[PDB]
Amino acid sequence: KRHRDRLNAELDHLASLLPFPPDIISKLDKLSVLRLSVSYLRVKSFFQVVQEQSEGRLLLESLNGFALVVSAEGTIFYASATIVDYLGFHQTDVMHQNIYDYIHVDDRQDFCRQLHWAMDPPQDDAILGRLLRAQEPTEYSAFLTRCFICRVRCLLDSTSGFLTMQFQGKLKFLFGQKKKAPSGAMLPPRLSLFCIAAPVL
Amino acid sequence: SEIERRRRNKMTAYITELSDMVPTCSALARKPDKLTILRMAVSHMKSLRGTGNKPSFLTDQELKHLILEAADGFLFIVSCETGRVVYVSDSVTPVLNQPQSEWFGSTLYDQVHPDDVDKLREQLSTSSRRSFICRMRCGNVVHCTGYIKCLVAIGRLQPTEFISRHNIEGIFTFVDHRCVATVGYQPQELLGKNIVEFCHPEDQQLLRDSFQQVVKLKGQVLSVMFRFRSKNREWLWVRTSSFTFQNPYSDEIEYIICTNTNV
Repeated sequence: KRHRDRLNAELDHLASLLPFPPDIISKLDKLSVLRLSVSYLRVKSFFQVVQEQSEGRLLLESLNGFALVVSAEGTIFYASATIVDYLGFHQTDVMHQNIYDYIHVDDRQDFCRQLHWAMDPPQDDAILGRLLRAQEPTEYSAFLTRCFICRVRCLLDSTSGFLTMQFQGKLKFLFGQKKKAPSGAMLPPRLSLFCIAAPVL
Repeated sequence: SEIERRRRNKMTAYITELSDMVPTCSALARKPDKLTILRMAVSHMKSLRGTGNKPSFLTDQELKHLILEAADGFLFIVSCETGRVVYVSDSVTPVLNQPQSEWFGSTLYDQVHPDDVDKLREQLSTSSRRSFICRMRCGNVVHCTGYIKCLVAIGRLQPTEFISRHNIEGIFTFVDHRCVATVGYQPQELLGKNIVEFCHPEDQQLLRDSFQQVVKLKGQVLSVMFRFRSKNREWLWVRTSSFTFQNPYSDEIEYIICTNTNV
């Protein structure tokens, strides 16, 4: 009714506050407006917690590859704008999506393995406590480096439709995500892969 | 139809996430409906993006943080005719132990030798991206990628380390595929074998003692250095770091996790 109009007006509000040019915003539907809104708040919450614990553009352009952050559950918490130069997917297509949808089926299991602290994903909170308490390069930093090759869905490839990429980075705690238990208590932050994704030539 | 519940649900799930991320919204006693969650999301989002002007997901310093969390390096800028050491990042000092002021208006040769530096002499000319590997540095690896517009390049660190897991005796129960490049073996050639079987005779007591001590450290890390027999039959110096943990699923006794680095 008029309520459906009230809901849609707030979605329009949200869309107009998204940090992208009007030509990108106008192409988004209501579902992406929400996805990207959530995406934006999650990233700002992370940096707020990092701020509490106390170029750039040229460095981004210098890399042969794009910056990528994947959460413990395989969510694309951040992808830099240059992702489009490698895969044809825009930053807005990818943000807060499931990483496994963009990974070749036969590599998905490996990629999942790379996200786990011991490369042993279940098919645990106590040891992450030590890793968390160790921070604020800790004792455990040598166990959390990651360098692997994976096939990534690529709209710029006309053969397999996949680009073979090397993912190089570290597992770091993704703060400020405000996950909560059934009881209501705030869950501790989980490890996410902070990496550069570069094509193997 | 009513055929598309999946988009209807996704919206609802996103609305719930907005409720979690909007500070005052989660703290409310009365569980707010969709409209009021959205309105609070608007206010908070408006507050975050600020009073204009141009839209950007991350600010420049935030982007910098993400790159330097993932990679380990620094930005350096030079010219073809002159030196010219134009600009260097503040995160140059942690990458290679040498202070900030030493690059400002100083010689380019000082940290790159020995002794050529003949490759870079013609790399400067336009003939256009120009990526390369360079000699830096022993005081007291820099694979630098960049583009010409005068060069603008990062100075950054392939695998030299691998993870493994072991039972209490030292038997490989899991091997990270980075072992191939580092010690020459496929995971299958190490699984089932004891790590001590790849340890040089003179290092065996040291290695056994280290595994007895790591158990007593109860989750704290100990490093040890020893000679590991690679696939090509050469002895390779390796630093292993190791700690135990109580594995749930098996309740199984202490589980050794190791990272193995060729120095």
